[PDB]
Amino acid sequence: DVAGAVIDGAGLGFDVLKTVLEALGNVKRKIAVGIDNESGKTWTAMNTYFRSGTSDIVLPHKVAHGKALLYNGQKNRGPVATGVVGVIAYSMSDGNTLAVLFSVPYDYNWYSNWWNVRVYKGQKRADQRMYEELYYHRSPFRGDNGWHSRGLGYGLKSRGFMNSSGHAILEIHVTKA
Ligand SMILES: [Cl-]
Ligand SMILES: [N+]
Repeated sequence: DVAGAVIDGAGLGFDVLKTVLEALGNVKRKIAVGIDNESGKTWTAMNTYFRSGTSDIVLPHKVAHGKALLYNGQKNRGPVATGVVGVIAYSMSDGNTLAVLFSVPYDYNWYSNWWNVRVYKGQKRADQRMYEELYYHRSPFRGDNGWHSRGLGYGLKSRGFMNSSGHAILEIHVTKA
């Protein structure tokens, strides 16, 4: 139940994600991400792109059907008024790419949490262009303490939940449509 590990998919829940948050300690902005793979395919880590912030965790390399990966991120350490924003990319054994955006801002006077999930045709690494697509162009979900569902095409669908504060949990389930 640590970031960088995989757990049985059925075990994923907000308690495990709070555990992940608690392990990062006293930092101002941080995120715990759990993504439950119920897609019928194996996922292999590609990379994480950070627009800002960092993780000390390696993406779980192999995520079999029926497993959830756990991951985390935090703001850059130090007197920088910035949050943690980035895109995770996994390659799926059908030849496509699962991409996940998470965005936790510094200033909640003016900005809000967001996330997004998309499947890309072919093998595509996470990068600043992918961030811009996920954030500006592909209808991200607000981290509004609510669940959101969307078909992903490719026979899959996504259902996820993110809270609205600067200690963020993001729980996503990828299932057969
Ligand atoms: Cl915003
Ligand atoms: N601080």
